[PDB]
Amino acid sequence: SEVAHRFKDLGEENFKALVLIAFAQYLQQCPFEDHVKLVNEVTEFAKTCVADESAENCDKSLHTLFGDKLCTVATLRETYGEMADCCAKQEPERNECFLQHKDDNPNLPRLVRPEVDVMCTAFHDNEETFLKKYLYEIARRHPYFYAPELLFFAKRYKAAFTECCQAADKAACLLPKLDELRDEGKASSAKQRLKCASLQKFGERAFKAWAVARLSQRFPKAEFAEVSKLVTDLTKVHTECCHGDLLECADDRADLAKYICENQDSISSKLKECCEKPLLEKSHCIAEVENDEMPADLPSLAADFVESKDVCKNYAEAKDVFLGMFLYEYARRHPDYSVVLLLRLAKTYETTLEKCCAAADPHECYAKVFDEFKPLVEEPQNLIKQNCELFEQLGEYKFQNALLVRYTKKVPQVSTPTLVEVSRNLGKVGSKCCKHPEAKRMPCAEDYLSVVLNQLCVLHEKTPVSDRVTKCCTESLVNRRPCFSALEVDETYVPKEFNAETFTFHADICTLSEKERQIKKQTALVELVKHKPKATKEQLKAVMDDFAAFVEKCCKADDKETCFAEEGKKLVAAS
Repeated sequence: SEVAHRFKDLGEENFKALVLIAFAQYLQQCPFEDHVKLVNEVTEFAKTCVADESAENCDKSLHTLFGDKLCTVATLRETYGEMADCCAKQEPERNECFLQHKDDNPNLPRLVRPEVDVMCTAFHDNEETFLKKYLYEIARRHPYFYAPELLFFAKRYKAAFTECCQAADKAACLLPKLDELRDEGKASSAKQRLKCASLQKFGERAFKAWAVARLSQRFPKAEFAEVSKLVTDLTKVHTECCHGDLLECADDRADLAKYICENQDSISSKLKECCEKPLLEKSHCIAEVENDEMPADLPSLAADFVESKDVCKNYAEAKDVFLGMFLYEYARRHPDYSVVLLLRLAKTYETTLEKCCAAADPHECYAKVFDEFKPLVEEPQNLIKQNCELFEQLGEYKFQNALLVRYTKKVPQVSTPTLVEVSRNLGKVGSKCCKHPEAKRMPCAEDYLSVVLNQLCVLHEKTPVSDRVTKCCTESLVNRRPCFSALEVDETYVPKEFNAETFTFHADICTLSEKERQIKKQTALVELVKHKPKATKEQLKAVMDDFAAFVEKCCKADDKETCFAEEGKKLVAAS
């Protein structure tokens, strides 16, 4: 029934892929072979169902059906914090349990890829199995990956092997395509992780506000009713994907692309090329199409939202409709603002109507709202202008180091591995955004930062250690980035005790690749700051410069290990 409805709509090939992804994300520790085994059973059952929709057992729910297949290879768990057995429950409690057990940082080994020759031989040997392993390793390491987009990655992944495994220089053709795909997947997963956190932690109203603002910037010409309809459909898609309901998410997404391509005249002029592509491409394209041109002569927003005398009445009739219209009007006129800034303005506006419409003369009370926005607009502009200046004189690696010192001082209780990863990711904002013109810099920079800080929040939620992180993460979704910025030095922190091993040698620091050696030095920097949180910019400078010179010296020495040991104590001594 419902299983037949989705098979028919999606076709067997996408169906099988989506079921495999769902299984791997619910049971992240189960081996490849078992999942393949269960997906195949479910698929052939599905076929019996479209043959006779009232046959056997075709009328069960998708939750029930996949729940049962899963529970035949459960295990009664052990490592999930403080958990109960889901497979011992009844729906929808069973499904609820599954979802809350999704692990954002599973203890799985980093995947190192074999020689180009091995991969190609494996691909030509068993193509079906090679491609399913790709889906399975990604899906279990990224439990919130956007399902229909993973299908698009895997289609491109297949395309690279098919073409390059038959070239003169295979490695030279394949690696640049794999490396680019891996980078794309990482950013993709981080954006989606922020969408699910919004729906799950802050609620449906939070997500819908984000979408009203975003789509208004992109489709400035569309009426408000057309915008709202799109927001409503897009919100259903992400609610199903974020809830683990992947088949319907995929199906509903396909439906929205086609509604949109059927109504370009009422939405945007930038949609033609996107709307001629194959299924999976078309949606990927439409999701990232450029902002259309804003309608010519838009009136000032003052008459309707601040000057009029009916403001309080129109608002009180339906507060969220009135605030939604306000966000739509402001956003479509400001493609040069980040979406977090637009939401901050709309919230400032709400706060002022709540206070003023209860005062004795509201008109007088709210007459100057728009004046409150100017400080809020300027803050993000100055920050970015300055950070890009710094980035441009430091270059990426050293910009990263500057941010690492800053954050380790703000929140010194956060683990070192977590701090290094987050600081590195924040520093990539320079490379990604500073190249753009000024009227294009804030959306790029400020919304990217929001994605990276969400990562910090979801990691920290799993094992809390800092009440300052907890506060900035939960007080306000939209004010997260201003909240961390205002933090300085954690005055209550007791400096970490000196540890000699932590600041010792290796001799094999030589022969390490670039990436690895910078990682190694950045870890040492984090620990040095934990040891001496009030050491200045000038003191830290001298010590790093001394370190860099110490390493250069000992890698070309005749007796390297002796140099590392003995020139090491001298470095330690100088302080």
